[PDB]
Amino acid sequence: AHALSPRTLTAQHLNKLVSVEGIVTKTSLVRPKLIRSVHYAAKTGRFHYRDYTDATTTLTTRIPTPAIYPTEDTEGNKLTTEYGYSTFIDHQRITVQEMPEMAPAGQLPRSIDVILDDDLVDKTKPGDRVNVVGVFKSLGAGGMNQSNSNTLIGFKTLILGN
Amino acid sequence: DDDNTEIIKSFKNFILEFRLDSQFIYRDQLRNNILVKNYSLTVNMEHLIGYNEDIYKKLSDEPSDIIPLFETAITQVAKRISILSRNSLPTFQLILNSNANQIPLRDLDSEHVSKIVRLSGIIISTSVLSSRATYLSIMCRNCRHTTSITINNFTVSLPRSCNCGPDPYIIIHESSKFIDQQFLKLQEIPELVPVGEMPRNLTMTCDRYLTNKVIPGTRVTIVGIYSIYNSKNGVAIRTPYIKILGIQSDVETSSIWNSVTMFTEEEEEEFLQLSRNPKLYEILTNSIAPSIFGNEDIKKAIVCLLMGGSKKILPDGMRLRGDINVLLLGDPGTAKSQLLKFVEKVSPIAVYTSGKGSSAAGLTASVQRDYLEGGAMVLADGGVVCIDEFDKMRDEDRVAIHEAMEQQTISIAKAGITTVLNSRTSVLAAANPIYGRYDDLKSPGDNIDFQTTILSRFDMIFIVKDDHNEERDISIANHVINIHTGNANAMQNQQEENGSEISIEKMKRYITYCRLKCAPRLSPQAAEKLSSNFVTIRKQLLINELESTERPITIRQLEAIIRITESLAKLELSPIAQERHVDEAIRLFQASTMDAASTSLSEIRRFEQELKRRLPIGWSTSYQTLRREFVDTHRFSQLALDKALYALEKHET
Amino acid sequence: SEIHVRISDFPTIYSLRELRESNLSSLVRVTGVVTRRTGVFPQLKYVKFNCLLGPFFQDSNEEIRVNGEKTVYRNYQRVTLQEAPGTVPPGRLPRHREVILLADLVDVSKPGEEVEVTGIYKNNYDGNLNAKNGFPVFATIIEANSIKRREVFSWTEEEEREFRKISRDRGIIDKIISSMAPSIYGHRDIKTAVACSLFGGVPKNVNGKHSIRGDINVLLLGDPGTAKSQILKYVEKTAHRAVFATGQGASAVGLTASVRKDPITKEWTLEGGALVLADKGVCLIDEFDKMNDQDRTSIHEAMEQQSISISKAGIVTTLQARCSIIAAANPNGGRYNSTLPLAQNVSLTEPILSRFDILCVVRDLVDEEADERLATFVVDSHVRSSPIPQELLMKYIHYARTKIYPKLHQMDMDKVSRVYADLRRESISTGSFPITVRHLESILRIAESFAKMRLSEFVSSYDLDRAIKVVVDSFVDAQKVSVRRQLRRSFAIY
Amino acid sequence: YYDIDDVLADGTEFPCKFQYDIPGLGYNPGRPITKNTKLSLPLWLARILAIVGPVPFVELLPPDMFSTKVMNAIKTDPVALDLHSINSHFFSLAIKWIMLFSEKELANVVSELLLQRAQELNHHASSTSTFLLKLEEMEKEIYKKSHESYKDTKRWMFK
Amino acid sequence: HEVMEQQTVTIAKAGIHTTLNARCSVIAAANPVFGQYDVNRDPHQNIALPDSLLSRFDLLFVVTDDINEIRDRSISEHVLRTHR
Repeated sequence: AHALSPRTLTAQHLNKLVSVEGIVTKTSLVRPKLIRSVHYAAKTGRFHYRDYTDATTTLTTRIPTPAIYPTEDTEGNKLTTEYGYSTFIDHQRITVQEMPEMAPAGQLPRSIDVILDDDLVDKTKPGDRVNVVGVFKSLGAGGMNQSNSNTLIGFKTLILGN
Repeated sequence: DDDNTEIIKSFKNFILEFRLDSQFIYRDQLRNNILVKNYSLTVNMEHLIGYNEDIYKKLSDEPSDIIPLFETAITQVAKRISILSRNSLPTFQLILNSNANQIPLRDLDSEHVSKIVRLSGIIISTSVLSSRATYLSIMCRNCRHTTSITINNFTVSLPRSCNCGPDPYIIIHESSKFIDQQFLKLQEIPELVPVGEMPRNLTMTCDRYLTNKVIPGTRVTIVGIYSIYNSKNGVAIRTPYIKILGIQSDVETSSIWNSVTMFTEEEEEEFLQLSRNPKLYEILTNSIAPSIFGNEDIKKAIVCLLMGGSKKILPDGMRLRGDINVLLLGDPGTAKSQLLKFVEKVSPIAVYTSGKGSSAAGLTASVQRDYLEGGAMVLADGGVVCIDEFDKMRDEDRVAIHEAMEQQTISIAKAGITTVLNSRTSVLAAANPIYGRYDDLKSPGDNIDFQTTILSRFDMIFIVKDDHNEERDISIANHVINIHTGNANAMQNQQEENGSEISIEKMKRYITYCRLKCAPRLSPQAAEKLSSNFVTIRKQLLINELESTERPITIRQLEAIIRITESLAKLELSPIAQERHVDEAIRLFQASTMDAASTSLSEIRRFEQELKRRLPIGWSTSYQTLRREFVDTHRFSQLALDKALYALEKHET
Repeated sequence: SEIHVRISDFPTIYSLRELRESNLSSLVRVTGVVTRRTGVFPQLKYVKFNCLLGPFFQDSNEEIRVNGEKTVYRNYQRVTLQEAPGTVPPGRLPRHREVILLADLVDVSKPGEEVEVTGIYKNNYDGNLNAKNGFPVFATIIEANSIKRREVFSWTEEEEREFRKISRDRGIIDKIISSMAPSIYGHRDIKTAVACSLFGGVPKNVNGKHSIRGDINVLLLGDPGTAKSQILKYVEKTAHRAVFATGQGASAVGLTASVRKDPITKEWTLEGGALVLADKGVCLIDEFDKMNDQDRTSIHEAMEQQSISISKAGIVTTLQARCSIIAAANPNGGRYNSTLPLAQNVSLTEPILSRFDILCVVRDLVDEEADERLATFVVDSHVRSSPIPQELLMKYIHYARTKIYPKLHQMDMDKVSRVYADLRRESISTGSFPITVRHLESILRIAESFAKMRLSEFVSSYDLDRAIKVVVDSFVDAQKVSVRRQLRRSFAIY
Repeated sequence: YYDIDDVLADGTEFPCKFQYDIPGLGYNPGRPITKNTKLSLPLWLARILAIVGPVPFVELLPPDMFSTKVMNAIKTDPVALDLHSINSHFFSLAIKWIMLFSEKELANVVSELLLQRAQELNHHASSTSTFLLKLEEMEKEIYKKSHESYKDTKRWMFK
Repeated sequence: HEVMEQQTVTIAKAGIHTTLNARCSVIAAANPVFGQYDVNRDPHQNIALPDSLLSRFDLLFVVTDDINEIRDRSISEHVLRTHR
């Protein structure tokens, strides 16, 4: 519908599933991302965990959890970080340029960025023909959040998944 | 806000009651716009000011506080037209273009800020789209207040009230309605008023339906409000921009789509009328160089180049291509460097790059980092590329070319992009030969660098010269005397247009036509005829080279001859080749062979003196010695020094 | 509803470098060259709104301690004024001060020019250092008042009605040439070219397509020790708009239009090369041979299409440089490198050279009389401690270029065609090529330049004679020594 | 029949394989064509070869155009689907192939698609943009007829 | 030289100092080392890339496309038959 190349997109296609296709560059470097916080109390024991909600958590927007570690959740018991029980989903982003051969004119190429969650990571080297899919997400304030205005530029967009 | 009710009632009464005798232009502008799903309206101010002077009195007073009450005013109208009840319907954008009085770019200084300003300038580059917001929901980090904020325009901070604080409001992006934005940046026209200074460029934000309306480089006349933004870079120093409502391009200037794979109808008619000309080929060969005299072989060769050729996708993956190549190489006065400018004009998609490319764009396909930056071989894919100083091109991309021209595909392994794209271009190159006529006395090849391989890849090589004949020289001269004044010679082309010749504005459309429509194929007797051709070539010219006569023959050349036959077949437009048709081609390429066919003082070559009684060890000399010894001797060129060196190397001295 | 008074000269007249605390809050005159100026960014000034506090004036320049509805903006511009290079005492750097223009004073200034300003002196407010100073040190900013050029020349009714009677004599041409480069002692030829190209041509647009070119591009091919530099320097003094780009390296401007980040911290301003800056004027370049190709392509393009196109960064245009190029070039190696042709004599490629219509080649050896003639001139110079006064000629040129547009008449000028033939074929027997119909067109254009010096309103046979001698001897002198054989047919052309 | 659209509709190639051997190949030096050879045939000849036989002369392998991927993709967004790219003939063609193979299932499908285009084509019946480019030729012809009725009725509406 | 026969690569760079193994097989195509005099030209001076390299390569094959007339016609016929 929703069939679109990246050149034709924004905004009627925003907050709607999308299949982009084009060349992928430059393929940002693979990096961990924290999700589940896991801790151990002693001698009170039990097992204690926090759940970290990032910007790309689930899909839907949620009140941001981050950051750092809970560190003496009541009562005053010590909490050591338990590494290797706690869950880390890998995370990456890769920008996508429209196909060079369907470019209309000497007009400059327009690329948009795709975040690749979990398994999808490291599945594509840069310069490869790719048809991404994903939900088209607009993240970040446009500057409206603070109280400085700055300029008119705003609401950078990217695709989650998929 | 009863006043806004009072204003909007006047805008509704302006849309519903407006009458140009007798259709309602606006009201139907609306319907015919919602049906195509345009969701826009274009008001004509003259009608507006005709209707009430008042609402234009306020609209030229405080535009940015009013115009959105006009938007809501019109979308409240489309609610009563496009649908009926007893969704969703975005608030339409209005685009108003009107005459007024043009206010040049230099003359914008304050004082009219927030007052609608019509003006005119050439757009430089268009900025990549980005979304602003229109309607976005917001929830609180704590009390979780659900607030739907209608943002308008008319930067705007979020409300802090339902600890709580200071600004506990999150943007919900799952329900938020977004629009688009552009950022044109426009340089005022070069005619007026640059004087001695570089012309200023005001930054403009197009939005919604005006976005991507204009290709960068096209003259336009913008309307829009004039206003200022902050953008920390004191004190206070706020910087100027022009919001656009709404843009209107000049009538002619690549309004699009000047490139339609189908064209019109009457065009097929008159084309198919041109296919019926016996002198069609002949009259075309007269279209290309109205100005350029002589050089008929080149003159025809251009024609057979533009028309493409046989293109085969046949299995396996190997695909033969079209169309050929052309070398104009020769001493100046050949007009080749001008001729290229002409081909560049005619060819449907063409890029003239002499280099080494020029200026900041790499010679064709180019790797630039944020990906393919698009260049000659790229930006000009599927068509003609014009190159000059072909011998003066850099090494690393020379490889790229040599590999490209045959398989049409160039592989780029640079950095994080290993892409393997596709250049369907057919290179037309004009080299500059060295030392003049003696290079003809020299072996015909051996010219380009140390290697003839270049000339091997190239199918049609034309050695030319600025030959002077009193007959012809008086022809060209007298022609120029005519050119200066009394001026009126360039009319001959025009009566050629009335009587016979093609306007070249039409030639292009024609070329596109023939290029897409039909793909020619050769006949068997023509084939065997060309077999005889090539075996006679091989045998005879071998016999010629029994003596080790220094010059060549490749099956690639044969393939060229083929591509010429299909090209010319595609001129007639016929789906099939004929024998005589080829009979032209053989001879034409024969002229090319004649070009393939065509003592030394030895002064400099007398490197013996140095090698001897100067240096038995050769050391402490080498290329260095030859310099100092020939550096202040008024004497030695790089090719000269090497030639004499290579010469003596070979000579065995 | 406001008029702020300009207040002409107020001595004082204190030097830029000479300033103290005693000048605070008190109006003081300053003078010196402008350096590149910021673009025009409307300042806040008056504050007003529909309510809803009242109007708040802010400020110059604090703004402590925003609404807006209808606010009266006034253009601001900050220009950095540097002290004039000629007036600098030895062993001292040219210190400089900030200048704040307001309202109409905006855009009156242009970089490269000396400007006389009456503005008052200001400080506020520290401002910002406090890190590397050690002390509570304020900034120094002259809020400007008036703007004047230094301290301007134009034709005038009495001066022109006087003037016209001078241009009527035929020999005025020769007198002018003799006036054109006084201190060199020069040559009659090499100055003739200068006069010709400096003086003008006719553009001249053919409806509606192509304008040909209305200028004369002088290649002055020098020789070590020959005057080849100094001549063109004259042109920078005399001509209205004349620009000195040197070779490269560079003496600003640097010949290539490029959009460059600004000094200190500022928004990105576009800038032209010598070409754009000098439009309609005269562009003056020397030592082509030392130029990096990056520039070479720029000059070539400029000569070719009469416009410079810039595609970077986001800004995309074609600026228009119509400049006449006058060049100084240095032959490869020695004075006369070979009997071999000019194109062989010097490094510059033949196609870039073809664009130049007039080639001035200097030669070749001294001599009794030549040493006389020279020495008298040099000695004359050092001892100091017919031609028109320089002022009236440098007015003359501008006058004629503005007012008059000479034109040929088709009837009797057909002769020229014949001449071309007479030149063409007979020249093909020896030497290559160089002749071409271009080289015909230059005849006409140069001729009508002389028609401008005559203030003639139309082209005459005399003008033709002059021109043909110029271009034909130009062509002769380029060729190899075999051109001696050429000379014998020049007689009828003479 | 005489109209150009039909006789052009018969011009289209189909992947139909032969049930039998046929020496005297008219297509080259076989001479016979081996059984179960897959040869593309235009519709005009292939139309009655599936009837005349009690085993027919040809299998009628379903055309790539009718691939169940397509007949599925046209059930999502017809209005944005590009017909003019695939054949370009569809309704002129598909109408024959539904009778030839006597397939009921897709009737209900195409009978829907053609309503969905038309509820869009009464929208461009009011006085293009890009969309006019992706219609099927015959459908396009109907667009001429409608647009002309409207244009003419508007030109009559005033003076 | 180090790659081909010796069969290993050695990097003393800066640096990581190691002898790492590349035991690759190798093909190479070169021109006629200036001047088409590849056919008639001497067994030496023709190659253009002395010396040990000439040895390292196990097999040096020569490809002068020189008739061999009766061989040209056959090649042409073959190419023709192929063009299908």
